[PDB]
Amino acid sequence: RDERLSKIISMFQAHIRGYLIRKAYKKLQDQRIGLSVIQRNIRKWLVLRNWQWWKLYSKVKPLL
Amino acid sequence: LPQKQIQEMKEAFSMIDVDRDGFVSKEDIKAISEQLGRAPDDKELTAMLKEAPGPLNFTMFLSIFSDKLSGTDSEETIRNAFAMFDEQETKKLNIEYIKDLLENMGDNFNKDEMRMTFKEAPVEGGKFDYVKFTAMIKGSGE
Amino acid sequence: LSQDEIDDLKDVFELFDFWDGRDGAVDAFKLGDVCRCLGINPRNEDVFAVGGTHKMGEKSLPFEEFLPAYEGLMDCEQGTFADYMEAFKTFDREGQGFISGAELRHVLTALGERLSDEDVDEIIKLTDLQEDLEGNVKYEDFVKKVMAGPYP
Ligand SMILES: [Ca+2]
Ligand SMILES: [Mg+2]
Repeated sequence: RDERLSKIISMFQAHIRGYLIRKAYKKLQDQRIGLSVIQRNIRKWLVLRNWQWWKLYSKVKPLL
Repeated sequence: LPQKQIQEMKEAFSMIDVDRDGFVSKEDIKAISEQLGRAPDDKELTAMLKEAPGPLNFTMFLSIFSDKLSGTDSEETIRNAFAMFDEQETKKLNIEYIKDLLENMGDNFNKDEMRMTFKEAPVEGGKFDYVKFTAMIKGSGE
Repeated sequence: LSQDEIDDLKDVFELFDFWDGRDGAVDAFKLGDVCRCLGINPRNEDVFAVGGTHKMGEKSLPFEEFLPAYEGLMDCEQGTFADYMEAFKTFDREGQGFISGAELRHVLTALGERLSDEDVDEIIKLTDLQEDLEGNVKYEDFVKKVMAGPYP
């Protein structure tokens, strides 16, 4: 009754890999939101940093 | 824009408005630029003026900034997004972890967005300061 | 497969696609992981059989290639409570429903498709399995908690 005990342990181990992934799921989703927020806002900054009006405002910012 | 900010642009505007007539011309921008350092080339001056639909008084000035400066997340939103990756609330991220996130995952940064982001970034002892970086990225620092 | 279940795989595929860089392909090494998010519990042996790989970097799959893969895994064989208890009955030497912490961690990391020690450490944490003063656990509770999953 071995091969069967071994097949049964593999299917229990299978349940466990399941539990762990599905646990991990909700954190991936939340973090997808976080990494998108970070990626799209850094890029707005990069765009702003090469906009001539910004470049101009940024040099007159000190003299005021 | 906030009032303090709207009020800051008024003062920026009346220094850019070199001839004080109340509009900003290609000539004003050039006079004030050449005054601050290397001026942009007149092809570039032409073009930033093409950004105002009509005459460039303060109202139209305010408005081109407000359009550019909107559609971006608050500082709290951006700081919390970073904090999702900082479970101990240490308020830093290891430098290698944040590069790996940005470059390799999501909508990947290319070498030049990577080069440019971290040219500016507050990094010390292998830790990226996302609280400070967020202020920098939103102007509550830089 | 049901349209709804096809929409549901759409939303998981997309989630995983972003995490190895958003380009409409998920790595074929995450093949099993996408399927588990959908509520099935295949063996690694099962997912290798429908084209799953043994390493990141090896191969990448677009949505319509995930579809038949998920379709065939859905009839993989899943273990029952009954079988689970009988298996763990074989390690129970005193017949009172216990198995020592070390024998548990030994059967999981050593037999079948062995999990890693880290995988065992984690599952024990999440199910909140605690040993008694003698170092034993009731395996019937563990078995019930693992099968009930993280949300519960
Ligand atoms: Ca991808
Ligand atoms: Mg003027």
